[PDB]
Amino acid sequence: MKRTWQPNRRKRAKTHGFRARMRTPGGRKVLKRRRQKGRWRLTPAVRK
Amino acid sequence: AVKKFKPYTPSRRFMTVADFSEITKTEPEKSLVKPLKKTGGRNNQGRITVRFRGGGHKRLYRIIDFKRWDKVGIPAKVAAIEYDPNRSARIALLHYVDGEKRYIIAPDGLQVGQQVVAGPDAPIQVGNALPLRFIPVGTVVHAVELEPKKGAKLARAAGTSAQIQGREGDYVILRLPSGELRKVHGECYATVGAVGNADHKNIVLGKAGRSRWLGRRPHVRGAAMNPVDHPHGGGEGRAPRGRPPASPWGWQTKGLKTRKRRKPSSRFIIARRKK
RNA sequence: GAGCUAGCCCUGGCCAGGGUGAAGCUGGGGUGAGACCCAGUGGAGGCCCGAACCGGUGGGGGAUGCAAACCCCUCGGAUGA
RNA sequence: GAAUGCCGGCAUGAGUAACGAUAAAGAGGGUGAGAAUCCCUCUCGCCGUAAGCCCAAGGGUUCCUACGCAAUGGUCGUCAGCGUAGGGUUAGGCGGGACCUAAGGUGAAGCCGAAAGGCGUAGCCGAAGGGCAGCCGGUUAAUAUUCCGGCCCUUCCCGCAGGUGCGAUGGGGGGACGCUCUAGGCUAGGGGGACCGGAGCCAUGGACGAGCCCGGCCAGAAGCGCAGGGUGGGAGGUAGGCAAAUCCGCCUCCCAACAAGCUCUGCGUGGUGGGGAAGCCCGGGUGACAACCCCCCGAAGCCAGGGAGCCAAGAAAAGCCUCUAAGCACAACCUGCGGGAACCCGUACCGCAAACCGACACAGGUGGGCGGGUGCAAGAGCACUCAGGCGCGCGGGAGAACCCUCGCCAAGGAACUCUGCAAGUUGGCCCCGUAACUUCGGGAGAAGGGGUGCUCCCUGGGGUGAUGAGCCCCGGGGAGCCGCAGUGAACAGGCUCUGGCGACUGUUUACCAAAAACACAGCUCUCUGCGAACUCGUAAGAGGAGGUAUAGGGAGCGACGCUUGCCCGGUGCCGGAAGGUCAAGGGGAGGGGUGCAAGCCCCGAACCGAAGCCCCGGUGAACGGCGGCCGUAACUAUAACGGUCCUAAGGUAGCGAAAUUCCUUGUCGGGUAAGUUCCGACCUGCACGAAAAGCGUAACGACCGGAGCGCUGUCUCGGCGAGGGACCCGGUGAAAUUGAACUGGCCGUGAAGAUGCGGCCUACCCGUGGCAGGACGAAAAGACCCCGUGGAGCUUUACUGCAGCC
RNA sequence: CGAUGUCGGCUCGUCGCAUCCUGGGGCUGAAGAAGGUCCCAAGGGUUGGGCUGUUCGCCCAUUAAAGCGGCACGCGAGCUG
RNA sequence: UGGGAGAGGGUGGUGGAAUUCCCGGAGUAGCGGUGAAAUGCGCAGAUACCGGGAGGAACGCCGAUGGCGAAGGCAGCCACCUGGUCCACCCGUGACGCUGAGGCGCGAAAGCGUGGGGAGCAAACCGGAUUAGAUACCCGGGUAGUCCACGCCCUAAACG
RNA sequence: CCGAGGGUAGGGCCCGUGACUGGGGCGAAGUCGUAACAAGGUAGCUGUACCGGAAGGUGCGGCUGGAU
Ligand SMILES: N[C@H](Cc1c[nH]cn1)C(=O)N[C@H](CO)[C@H](O)c1ccc([N+](=O)[O-])cc1
Ligand SMILES: [K+]
Ligand SMILES: [Mg+2]
Ligand SMILES: [Mg+2]
Ligand SMILES: [Mg+2]
Ligand SMILES: [Mg+2]
Ligand SMILES: [Mg+2]
Ligand SMILES: [Mg+2]
Ligand SMILES: [Mg+2]
Ligand SMILES: [Mg+2]
Ligand SMILES: [Mg+2]
Ligand SMILES: [Mg+2]
Ligand SMILES: [Mg+2]
Ligand SMILES: [Mg+2]
Ligand SMILES: [Mg+2]
Ligand SMILES: [Mg+2]
Ligand SMILES: [Mg+2]
Ligand SMILES: [Mg+2]
Ligand SMILES: [Mg+2]
Ligand SMILES: [Mg+2]
Ligand SMILES: [Mg+2]
Ligand SMILES: [Mg+2]
Ligand SMILES: [Mg+2]
Ligand SMILES: [Mg+2]
Ligand SMILES: [Mg+2]
Ligand SMILES: [Mg+2]
Ligand SMILES: [Mg+2]
Ligand SMILES: [Mg+2]
Ligand SMILES: [Mg+2]
Ligand SMILES: [Mg+2]
Ligand SMILES: [Mg+2]
Ligand SMILES: [Mg+2]
Ligand SMILES: [Mg+2]
Ligand SMILES: [Mg+2]
Ligand SMILES: [Mg+2]
Ligand SMILES: [Mg+2]
Ligand SMILES: [Mg+2]
Ligand SMILES: [Mg+2]
Ligand SMILES: [Mg+2]
Ligand SMILES: [Mg+2]
Ligand SMILES: [Mg+2]
Ligand SMILES: [Mg+2]
Ligand SMILES: [Mg+2]
Ligand SMILES: [Mg+2]
Ligand SMILES: [Mg+2]
Ligand SMILES: [Mg+2]
Ligand SMILES: [Mg+2]
Ligand SMILES: [Mg+2]
Ligand SMILES: [Mg+2]
Ligand SMILES: [Mg+2]
Ligand SMILES: [Mg+2]
Ligand SMILES: [Mg+2]
Ligand SMILES: [Mg+2]
Ligand SMILES: [Mg+2]
Ligand SMILES: [Mg+2]
Ligand SMILES: [Mg+2]
Ligand SMILES: [Mg+2]
Ligand SMILES: [Mg+2]
Ligand SMILES: [Mg+2]
Ligand SMILES: [Mg+2]
Ligand SMILES: [Mg+2]
Ligand SMILES: [Mg+2]
Ligand SMILES: [Mg+2]
Ligand SMILES: [Mg+2]
Ligand SMILES: [Mg+2]
Ligand SMILES: [Mg+2]
Ligand SMILES: [Mg+2]
Ligand SMILES: [Mg+2]
Ligand SMILES: [Mg+2]
Ligand SMILES: [Mg+2]
Ligand SMILES: [Mg+2]
Ligand SMILES: [Mg+2]
Ligand SMILES: [Mg+2]
Ligand SMILES: [Mg+2]
Ligand SMILES: [Mg+2]
Ligand SMILES: [Mg+2]
Ligand SMILES: [Mg+2]
Ligand SMILES: [Mg+2]
Ligand SMILES: [Mg+2]
Ligand SMILES: [Mg+2]
Ligand SMILES: [Mg+2]
Ligand SMILES: [Mg+2]
Ligand SMILES: [Mg+2]
Ligand SMILES: [Mg+2]
Ligand SMILES: [Mg+2]
Ligand SMILES: [Mg+2]
Ligand SMILES: [Mg+2]
Ligand SMILES: [Mg+2]
Ligand SMILES: [Mg+2]
Ligand SMILES: [Mg+2]
Ligand SMILES: [Mg+2]
Ligand SMILES: [Mg+2]
Ligand SMILES: [Mg+2]
Ligand SMILES: [Mg+2]
Ligand SMILES: [Mg+2]
Ligand SMILES: [Mg+2]
Ligand SMILES: [Mg+2]
Ligand SMILES: [Mg+2]
Ligand SMILES: [Mg+2]
Ligand SMILES: [Mg+2]
Ligand SMILES: [Mg+2]
Ligand SMILES: [Mg+2]
Ligand SMILES: [Mg+2]
Ligand SMILES: [Mg+2]
Ligand SMILES: [Mg+2]
Ligand SMILES: [Mg+2]
Ligand SMILES: [Mg+2]
Ligand SMILES: [Mg+2]
Ligand SMILES: [Mg+2]
Ligand SMILES: [Mg+2]
Ligand SMILES: [Mg+2]
Ligand SMILES: [Mg+2]
Ligand SMILES: [Mg+2]
Ligand SMILES: [Mg+2]
Ligand SMILES: [Mg+2]
Ligand SMILES: [Mg+2]
Ligand SMILES: [Mg+2]
Ligand SMILES: [Mg+2]
Ligand SMILES: [Mg+2]
Ligand SMILES: [Mg+2]
Ligand SMILES: [Mg+2]
Ligand SMILES: [Mg+2]
Ligand SMILES: [Mg+2]
Ligand SMILES: [Mg+2]
Ligand SMILES: [Mg+2]
Ligand SMILES: [Mg+2]
Ligand SMILES: [Mg+2]
Ligand SMILES: [Mg+2]
Ligand SMILES: [Mg+2]
Ligand SMILES: [Mg+2]
Ligand SMILES: [Mg+2]
Ligand SMILES: [Mg+2]
Ligand SMILES: [Mg+2]
Ligand SMILES: [Mg+2]
Ligand SMILES: [Mg+2]
Ligand SMILES: [Mg+2]
Ligand SMILES: [Mg+2]
Ligand SMILES: [Mg+2]
Ligand SMILES: [Mg+2]
Ligand SMILES: [Mg+2]
Ligand SMILES: [Mg+2]
Ligand SMILES: [Mg+2]
Ligand SMILES: [Mg+2]
Ligand SMILES: [Mg+2]
Ligand SMILES: [Mg+2]
Ligand SMILES: [Mg+2]
Ligand SMILES: [Mg+2]
Ligand SMILES: [Mg+2]
Ligand SMILES: [Mg+2]
Ligand SMILES: [Mg+2]
Ligand SMILES: [Mg+2]
Ligand SMILES: [Mg+2]
Ligand SMILES: [Mg+2]
Ligand SMILES: [Mg+2]
Ligand SMILES: [Mg+2]
Ligand SMILES: [Mg+2]
Ligand SMILES: [Mg+2]
Ligand SMILES: [Mg+2]
Ligand SMILES: [Mg+2]
Ligand SMILES: [Mg+2]
Ligand SMILES: [Mg+2]
Ligand SMILES: [Mg+2]
Ligand SMILES: [Mg+2]
Ligand SMILES: [Mg+2]
Ligand SMILES: [Mg+2]
Ligand SMILES: [Mg+2]
Ligand SMILES: [Mg+2]
Ligand SMILES: [Mg+2]
Ligand SMILES: [Mg+2]
Ligand SMILES: [Mg+2]
Ligand SMILES: [Mg+2]
Ligand SMILES: [Mg+2]
Ligand SMILES: [Mg+2]
Ligand SMILES: [Mg+2]
Ligand SMILES: [Mg+2]
Ligand SMILES: [Mg+2]
Ligand SMILES: [Mg+2]
Ligand SMILES: [Mg+2]
Ligand SMILES: [Mg+2]
Ligand SMILES: [Mg+2]
Ligand SMILES: [Mg+2]
Ligand SMILES: [Mg+2]
Ligand SMILES: [Mg+2]
Ligand SMILES: [Mg+2]
Ligand SMILES: [Mg+2]
Ligand SMILES: [Mg+2]
Ligand SMILES: [Mg+2]
Ligand SMILES: [Mg+2]
Ligand SMILES: [Mg+2]
Ligand SMILES: [Mg+2]
Ligand SMILES: [Mg+2]
Ligand SMILES: [Mg+2]
Ligand SMILES: [Mg+2]
Ligand SMILES: [Mg+2]
Ligand SMILES: [Mg+2]
Ligand SMILES: [Mg+2]
Ligand SMILES: [Mg+2]
Ligand SMILES: [Mg+2]
Ligand SMILES: [Mg+2]
Ligand SMILES: [Mg+2]
Ligand SMILES: [Mg+2]
Ligand SMILES: [Mg+2]
Ligand SMILES: [Mg+2]
Ligand SMILES: [Mg+2]
Ligand SMILES: [Mg+2]
Ligand SMILES: [Mg+2]
Ligand SMILES: [Mg+2]
Ligand SMILES: [Mg+2]
Ligand SMILES: [Mg+2]
Ligand SMILES: [Mg+2]
Ligand SMILES: [Mg+2]
Ligand SMILES: [Mg+2]
Ligand SMILES: [Mg+2]
Ligand SMILES: [Mg+2]
Ligand SMILES: [Mg+2]
Ligand SMILES: [Mg+2]
Ligand SMILES: [Mg+2]
Ligand SMILES: [Mg+2]
Ligand SMILES: [Mg+2]
Ligand SMILES: [Mg+2]
Ligand SMILES: [Mg+2]
Ligand SMILES: [Mg+2]
Ligand SMILES: [Mg+2]
Ligand SMILES: [Mg+2]
Ligand SMILES: [Mg+2]
Ligand SMILES: [Mg+2]
Ligand SMILES: [Mg+2]
Ligand SMILES: [Mg+2]
Ligand SMILES: [Mg+2]
Ligand SMILES: [Mg+2]
Ligand SMILES: [Mg+2]
Ligand SMILES: [Mg+2]
Ligand SMILES: [Mg+2]
Ligand SMILES: [Mg+2]
Ligand SMILES: [Mg+2]
Ligand SMILES: [Mg+2]
Ligand SMILES: [Mg+2]
Ligand SMILES: [Mg+2]
Ligand SMILES: [Mg+2]
Ligand SMILES: [Mg+2]
Ligand SMILES: [Mg+2]
Ligand SMILES: [Mg+2]
Ligand SMILES: [Mg+2]
Ligand SMILES: [Mg+2]
Ligand SMILES: [Mg+2]
Ligand SMILES: [Mg+2]
Ligand SMILES: [Mg+2]
Ligand SMILES: [Mg+2]
Ligand SMILES: [Mg+2]
Ligand SMILES: [Mg+2]
Ligand SMILES: [Mg+2]
Ligand SMILES: [Mg+2]
Ligand SMILES: [Mg+2]
Ligand SMILES: [Mg+2]
Ligand SMILES: [Mg+2]
Ligand SMILES: [Mg+2]
Ligand SMILES: [Mg+2]
Ligand SMILES: [Mg+2]
């Protein structure tokens, strides 16, 4: 049957993307934390 | 004269439709329609604030002239009478000798080809608009302004009207469609006659589908819900109300007056509604 | 977190084929004029049968599955909320 | 040494289950160390509204070629979507951007919020909608509307010629729209041809034939033709389209009008450029100088912004045309022609799937287009089949039980069972015919029956032609032929009588409930006069509604018919300028602390002082309520009638052993040989009853009862047969579980149900196929039940706060 | 209570005997036939239907008879539900 | 042809008296009602009086032993549309007539449907009396209805 | 071919009968009240509507077949 992951590149960038995170207090704290932890990718990788 | 159907379906047995007799034009004036942003009952926060809305037919909003003192003394020919999906009344397209065109809501008795005019000097005939002070006490009247220059607010639905009952100073006393007796300022404009399409209220929707066409989604009784949802919720089997009948939000919905007590307009309402 | 799900908003798309035959219209009959009756025309409908499509009624299977809800046979809707 | 401990390693179950659709395989030839599994050929089977082909998501090199086989592949592997390497994606016209707006998002101005932030007209962003210029063929191992070939086209710059009051983010027109139905003419696609082109074939009894088999087109500027779309022309007036206007709007006048005219699209033709089968021979060559024509069918596509009808009344903005403003009028724009200029990103491959979502090469899920032929009334249904693609990545044998899916069965025919559950039966089309009841629609496919193939003969109307032949479509009458059987295969209702509940179509517990539940049109009460009520938000702002009482909110009830009684004492709501109670505040009789003092400071009575409660009244489709005792009538029984207690008042009409009835299988009647169910009655209704509506009601229902006819492996009662497993051999190889085990019966005993203790009995050692009685078998730290001064959801006249309102 | 699945049916039995039948007896208010009651006896047998989930029970038609109990109210790693 | 009388009918306008309710003023101890009473209303200011307003229904005097209509029935006033009827002239037609099974139309009140309207009245209903009782008669309340539109119902001591 | 009739299926009319139920006629020796006939103690009757143990009452409109 229809499962829960239905990938959609535009939906991905517009929801979790860098510019979405930076718009918002919570989103900037996400990037701070990812950077502080040393994450290699601050944001999901999506192709455009 | 409402139109009836033979019972060739279960729903056609009761369904009735307007007869659209007075209608003479089946196309809106292009310069006078604009897109009507459907809301679904949802406010600017995205939240339902009026339950059970949405999903009805697409509509263009026709710009209606609710001032009319906009063009004192400039007469106009009643060019057409059109259907309007945004109100119960029909609308009349006016061609002004000015060259300008606009709509008013169609009074009862308006005739395509007759002329109308607004102003302190206009004849007391159907379709004309005047400040309230120059209309004879006793005439029925519609599309009444509440305060001067603020637009027509009263008696706008199909078959409605107000009646001038007397004068008192700068003000004149109206009986609103609700039977309320109210002072309205005498410089407020109004339009002699009653609103047309009186047979509107005799329409039988007929089936659940017709409500849906109108944007009315199904309405769910409190008694059909659970206690998280509604005061009338829960109970084993059916249940009587078990408490004073209440809204989804807990206030009582039989009798409880809701008009604000210290409201300034109270000084101008002579007698609360009948019935 | 509404890429699942629920509702709404905007903008597009889909619904083989067959059946029933409302109003109206024309003709005739009728009448003082009508109502109305008959034929033909007409093509209405949360109309009928039935694929796509949407479902999930009863039974059987499956049960460390092909599958963390599937399969077969049956069955509901299919111009409409 | 234990924590159902943690991490790791390794056992057991066990050579066991399984190896993922039952569409299917066989042989020959090659390659190689090795072959059921790779390549090639022949034969067989499967899909063919796909299991074929195109596109969009998503995936991201999986594409092509060489060389490989450790691992991945459920086996094998020489093969591969795997390892290594190299190659491969070419655009002014295709898609997106350098264009437009939609919801929404953002947001100059502005508004609001402790901060963070929330809003917000314009503007901007935002597409699968608008707009916009490329078709056919050829070429590579791999790209092609991109390269090449042919024939076309768009925009920008510059120039020339002609023309014009040129000029815009401003005005206007236009863009610009629904659903159902549908005309005319075409095209796509298809069928046929005695005609045209073609390698060839004559079998096995016949056929050298009007024989078989194959093919008989595609693109194309201008011009022309056919068919459609769009559009009235001129003058005068002008106060409206936030400036101006010659434009548009409005008024009047004049020729014109279902015409033509002008304009645009489709289709055809069209210079020219292409393609071109079978068979044959090793993708290619040949066929071939290929032919390239006639007839029929014919779209849901095109002309198109076509037409009619209906109500639920059907985006925007730019491109484009026109108007004028500053400006500028040696400019600028328009038209034609010429030369130059024309950027960025995508393009491989998979794409109903082994490359996407599902941990898997997973029987599941995934939007758009094309989807041939014949037959069956039609069709995208069904069967078969084209092109095209496949045989589903373990095989070989065997022919037990048992399982699954399937076929048939004597006599009986529901006797099965909770229930005809399941499976039979019925089954399409044409004709005949068809009941109660009914809201006159229906019920209705009611029920029931007859017809159905093929051949010859005669004949009726239509479409295309021409009015005829030819073709194609709809029929009618007669005479015959064969079989068990003619919708001969496949797809395709069993029916009736009678109750309950719900009017109806709909909706729901994604994954145990589809219903009688929810919704529903309709009915009533109630709130709301508009800066509405109400909802969300601290606010601003929004919804409501660009609505205005024939409207909007809330609540109950639930089509329709006939109806909906009595009680307002309590509660709620509504009304009530009197009274009673009432907080802060006002007031300040009087009293107190201190000071030598003027003074400073504290307490404080009467009296005034809201809402709310108290008090008076109204109100039931507001919360709700709607009795008991004794007596009495020519026999008995009963009680119309009387008395009496109590109440706010004592249940009306209708209905009743009911979705309600305890006693209970009440009693009686019906149906049955037999009826705890069913239906019809009665009424001592444990414990119906009138909008948590009462009693009915045609039609409807995958709802839940009862009965009958038809027909059956449901059963008496079982038998045989088929295939997929089970079994045997080769290959690969799990699982929960497991204190260790050398693990028998009885009668006893034992923490009360013992392989393990006692006594006796029985018993050589070890497996395989089978069955499930035990190992208080496995699984899950019992959901029941209790306990914990454990938790959480929900309620209220529990307590105490808060929002909100007064 | 770190689980011992609960009514009824189906299937499959097996045991007890306080015996329903069949076999053997004594007593009788046993003439015969038929029955009553007690003793012995567990070898075999002990029907098909209607109603209801029913066990039970009632009823129909038969019968030599239409027995009653135990086996975790025998039996859900055997089925039903 | 020429005239007459009339609540004949239909539509629309419109005038005054009275009842009820509401606002203002003035006023106070009751009012109302009956056979007599009581319920009811009234110091929360009633009744009686004056001023203003709303709204519905019915039209006093004329009015009659009257008029008109086929019957049911029809009554302020005005206008329009329209029926029947009588009279005088004796002009025209030339038996064109009478009746009427079926048919069709009209048909008081009550009643029904849909929607308005609602003052007064008033079934049902509630209360007070009366009474042996009083599901009545009398009194105080009160919903349908009585009124308008449209469509039904088709009855009567529809009687002379 | 037609055909007595037989069989299958569905309709129409008629008669007999049925748990139970509706009122009616008669009986008369009962119980309740007294609706009508007098102004019958509320004049009567009336079509209709709503109500009540019962005769009946009330409403609306009608008739006199109404006493004073
Ligand atoms: N039926 C469950 C057994 C079960 C369910 N799942 C796993 N075991 C049950 O109640 N079991 C318990 C034993 O664990 C017990 O035998 C029991 C069985 C039945 C009853 N009862 O009153 O019908 C009570 C008790
Ligand atoms: K336990
Ligand atoms: Mg999706
Ligand atoms: Mg992904
Ligand atoms: Mg995307
Ligand atoms: Mg996208
Ligand atoms: Mg998205
Ligand atoms: Mg973003
Ligand atoms: Mg910061
Ligand atoms: Mg990581
Ligand atoms: Mg790094
Ligand atoms: Mg992140
Ligand atoms: Mg009309
Ligand atoms: Mg109708
Ligand atoms: Mg109709
Ligand atoms: Mg009709
Ligand atoms: Mg119908
Ligand atoms: Mg119906
Ligand atoms: Mg409408
Ligand atoms: Mg209509
Ligand atoms: Mg109209
Ligand atoms: Mg339109
Ligand atoms: Mg516009
Ligand atoms: Mg709008
Ligand atoms: Mg809006
Ligand atoms: Mg917004
Ligand atoms: Mg937001
Ligand atoms: Mg809503
Ligand atoms: Mg309208
Ligand atoms: Mg209307
Ligand atoms: Mg309605
Ligand atoms: Mg609508
Ligand atoms: Mg509802
Ligand atoms: Mg519920
Ligand atoms: Mg919630
Ligand atoms: Mg709560
Ligand atoms: Mg609550
Ligand atoms: Mg409740
Ligand atoms: Mg409940
Ligand atoms: Mg209950
Ligand atoms: Mg419930
Ligand atoms: Mg409930
Ligand atoms: Mg319910
Ligand atoms: Mg309750
Ligand atoms: Mg409130
Ligand atoms: Mg105001
Ligand atoms: Mg759209
Ligand atoms: Mg469809
Ligand atoms: Mg027809
Ligand atoms: Mg028509
Ligand atoms: Mg149709
Ligand atoms: Mg249909
Ligand atoms: Mg349908
Ligand atoms: Mg249908
Ligand atoms: Mg769906
Ligand atoms: Mg299923
Ligand atoms: Mg089945
Ligand atoms: Mg089966
Ligand atoms: Mg499962
Ligand atoms: Mg399936
Ligand atoms: Mg299936
Ligand atoms: Mg269907
Ligand atoms: Mg269809
Ligand atoms: Mg439908
Ligand atoms: Mg230890
Ligand atoms: Mg363990
Ligand atoms: Mg463990
Ligand atoms: Mg461990
Ligand atoms: Mg561990
Ligand atoms: Mg070991
Ligand atoms: Mg192992
Ligand atoms: Mg084993
Ligand atoms: Mg497996
Ligand atoms: Mg199969
Ligand atoms: Mg091999
Ligand atoms: Mg091969
Ligand atoms: Mg095909
Ligand atoms: Mg991937
Ligand atoms: Mg490639
Ligand atoms: Mg590769
Ligand atoms: Mg390998
Ligand atoms: Mg290998
Ligand atoms: Mg290697
Ligand atoms: Mg492997
Ligand atoms: Mg695998
Ligand atoms: Mg591979
Ligand atoms: Mg290479
Ligand atoms: Mg190019
Ligand atoms: Mg550029
Ligand atoms: Mg833009
Ligand atoms: Mg913002
Ligand atoms: Mg776009
Ligand atoms: Mg383009
Ligand atoms: Mg081209
Ligand atoms: Mg290439
Ligand atoms: Mg110009
Ligand atoms: Mg412009
Ligand atoms: Mg528009
Ligand atoms: Mg559009
Ligand atoms: Mg539609
Ligand atoms: Mg073509
Ligand atoms: Mg064809
Ligand atoms: Mg030969
Ligand atoms: Mg051509
Ligand atoms: Mg043509
Ligand atoms: Mg002008
Ligand atoms: Mg060739
Ligand atoms: Mg050649
Ligand atoms: Mg040649
Ligand atoms: Mg179609
Ligand atoms: Mg816009
Ligand atoms: Mg200038
Ligand atoms: Mg020009
Ligand atoms: Mg650039
Ligand atoms: Mg690029
Ligand atoms: Mg490419
Ligand atoms: Mg593939
Ligand atoms: Mg699929
Ligand atoms: Mg597809
Ligand atoms: Mg994969
Ligand atoms: Mg999975
Ligand atoms: Mg595979
Ligand atoms: Mg798959
Ligand atoms: Mg094709
Ligand atoms: Mg067929
Ligand atoms: Mg067919
Ligand atoms: Mg099918
Ligand atoms: Mg295979
Ligand atoms: Mg396989
Ligand atoms: Mg074997
Ligand atoms: Mg048999
Ligand atoms: Mg039978
Ligand atoms: Mg039989
Ligand atoms: Mg049954
Ligand atoms: Mg069958
Ligand atoms: Mg069939
Ligand atoms: Mg019948
Ligand atoms: Mg009928
Ligand atoms: Mg039939
Ligand atoms: Mg039937
Ligand atoms: Mg044959
Ligand atoms: Mg088949
Ligand atoms: Mg069928
Ligand atoms: Mg029936
Ligand atoms: Mg019912
Ligand atoms: Mg239901
Ligand atoms: Mg239903
Ligand atoms: Mg009903
Ligand atoms: Mg329904
Ligand atoms: Mg439907
Ligand atoms: Mg469920
Ligand atoms: Mg569930
Ligand atoms: Mg789920
Ligand atoms: Mg669930
Ligand atoms: Mg779940
Ligand atoms: Mg299920
Ligand atoms: Mg369910
Ligand atoms: Mg259902
Ligand atoms: Mg419901
Ligand atoms: Mg109703
Ligand atoms: Mg709030
Ligand atoms: Mg706002
Ligand atoms: Mg608003
Ligand atoms: Mg708005
Ligand atoms: Mg509104
Ligand atoms: Mg409901
Ligand atoms: Mg009562
Ligand atoms: Mg009360
Ligand atoms: Mg009360
Ligand atoms: Mg009270
Ligand atoms: Mg209470
Ligand atoms: Mg006070
Ligand atoms: Mg003092
Ligand atoms: Mg109470
Ligand atoms: Mg209640
Ligand atoms: Mg009771
Ligand atoms: Mg009973
Ligand atoms: Mg009942
Ligand atoms: Mg009960
Ligand atoms: Mg009990
Ligand atoms: Mg009972
Ligand atoms: Mg019982
Ligand atoms: Mg019985
Ligand atoms: Mg019994
Ligand atoms: Mg039963
Ligand atoms: Mg039952
Ligand atoms: Mg009884
Ligand atoms: Mg009892
Ligand atoms: Mg309720
Ligand atoms: Mg109920
Ligand atoms: Mg009826
Ligand atoms: Mg029914
Ligand atoms: Mg349904
Ligand atoms: Mg159902
Ligand atoms: Mg069998
Ligand atoms: Mg066989
Ligand atoms: Mg077999
Ligand atoms: Mg086999
Ligand atoms: Mg076999
Ligand atoms: Mg012991
Ligand atoms: Mg033992
Ligand atoms: Mg030992
Ligand atoms: Mg020992
Ligand atoms: Mg021992
Ligand atoms: Mg032994
Ligand atoms: Mg065992
Ligand atoms: Mg086993
Ligand atoms: Mg053991
Ligand atoms: Mg066990
Ligand atoms: Mg056990
Ligand atoms: Mg478990
Ligand atoms: Mg547990
Ligand atoms: Mg635990
Ligand atoms: Mg525990
Ligand atoms: Mg526990
Ligand atoms: Mg649970
Ligand atoms: Mg316990
Ligand atoms: Mg405690
Ligand atoms: Mg404790
Ligand atoms: Mg708690
Ligand atoms: Mg355990
Ligand atoms: Mg003897
Ligand atoms: Mg003895
Ligand atoms: Mg024995
Ligand atoms: Mg024995
Ligand atoms: Mg025995
Ligand atoms: Mg039994
Ligand atoms: Mg029993
Ligand atoms: Mg015998
Ligand atoms: Mg036992
Ligand atoms: Mg046990
Ligand atoms: Mg026991
Ligand atoms: Mg027991
Ligand atoms: Mg037992
Ligand atoms: Mg047991
Ligand atoms: Mg058991
Ligand atoms: Mg079980
Ligand atoms: Mg059991
Ligand atoms: Mg077992
Ligand atoms: Mg077990
Ligand atoms: Mg008089
Ligand atoms: Mg007279
Ligand atoms: Mg003469
Ligand atoms: Mg003569
Ligand atoms: Mg009448
Ligand atoms: Mg009446
Ligand atoms: Mg009143
Ligand atoms: Mg008494
Ligand atoms: Mg009534
Ligand atoms: Mg009424
Ligand atoms: Mg008389
Ligand atoms: Mg015979
Ligand atoms: Mg009397
Ligand atoms: Mg008397
Ligand atoms: Mg009397
Ligand atoms: Mg009584
Ligand atoms: Mg009375
Ligand atoms: Mg009379």
